[PDB]
Amino acid sequence: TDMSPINPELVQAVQHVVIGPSSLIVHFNEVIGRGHFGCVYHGTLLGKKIHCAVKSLNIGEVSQFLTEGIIMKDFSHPNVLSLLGICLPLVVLPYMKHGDLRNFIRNETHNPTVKDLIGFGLQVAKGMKYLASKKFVHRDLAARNCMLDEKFTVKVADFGLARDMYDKEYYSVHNKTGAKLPVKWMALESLQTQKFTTKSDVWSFGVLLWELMTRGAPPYPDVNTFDITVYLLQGRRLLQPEYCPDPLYEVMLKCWHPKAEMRPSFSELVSRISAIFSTFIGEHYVHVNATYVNVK
Ligand SMILES: Cn1cc(-c2ccc3nnc(C(F)(F)c4ccc5nc(NC(=O)C6CC6)cn5n4)n3c2)cn1
Ligand SMILES: [Cl-]
Repeated sequence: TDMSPINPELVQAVQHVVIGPSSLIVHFNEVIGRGHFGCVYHGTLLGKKIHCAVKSLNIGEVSQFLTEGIIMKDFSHPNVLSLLGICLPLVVLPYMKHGDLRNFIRNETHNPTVKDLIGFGLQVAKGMKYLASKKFVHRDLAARNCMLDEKFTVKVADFGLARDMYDKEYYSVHNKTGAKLPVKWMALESLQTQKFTTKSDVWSFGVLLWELMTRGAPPYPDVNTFDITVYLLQGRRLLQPEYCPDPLYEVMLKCWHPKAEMRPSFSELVSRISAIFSTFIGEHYVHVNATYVNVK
């Protein structure tokens, strides 16, 4: 690549994931939202009742649905969206009061500080550190794909059975293979090979940090296709946001290192961002840039 600028066992194994039919109520008349692979609705998981989000998806596929459930049920971490269970093709997930992280930071009625937004970034880094330690490559880390609960705990989401194209604006079709890919978040090497690694997740995380400090501006306005590769190979990176501290921009530039192996691990990012976070006291209000308002 160019990097210099120019089954009985499966049934028994899935038992701890399955929710019984009469112990879940799906409110099909209360839609939360629509995705490409399924519609998401409000639900009551049942003694004791707990509020949840239920995604309704569209034999080999049944085996894979159960298998994906088991794998997803093993991932338990405060900054990762947990699987509550499955029902058959329904995916039962915790309801996220504040929706996706991008919409949250863009909302003009919210008044985040620098500390708040760096805090969200730190939470995402902790989630990714956990997933990377399980050898799980996300492939689509972005602010739209993380969610926020009632305590403002950020959860890395959009993986496993919750995988979808949640905003179709930011997925571009590769002219040969036909794959719809999030090109504005992709590493230089993934743009060229369509292979993904933990180090390409690190690149994406850098872009996510940029999204946080801009309060959800779209990266690279009017560069929407795989021609982003050419743009990057001119010797370019996303500019430093007005409210991004110098040390955090230095971190973003490390995430976008041309050589994948020279990019920091998520362990390193958690360390570095935690230090930066600790220097702020909640005095710097972050406002939206006039030139990014209303732009796609
Ligand atoms: C732009 N955008 C991105 C997403 C997105 C991203 C990642 C993701 N991973 N899983 C899901 C889900 F769909 F399964 C799901 C799971 C729990 C949940 N809680 C709410 N609560 C709200 O919407 C409240 C504000 C009202 C919605 N979901 N959606 N994701 C949905 C939706 N839109
Ligand atoms: Cl602050």
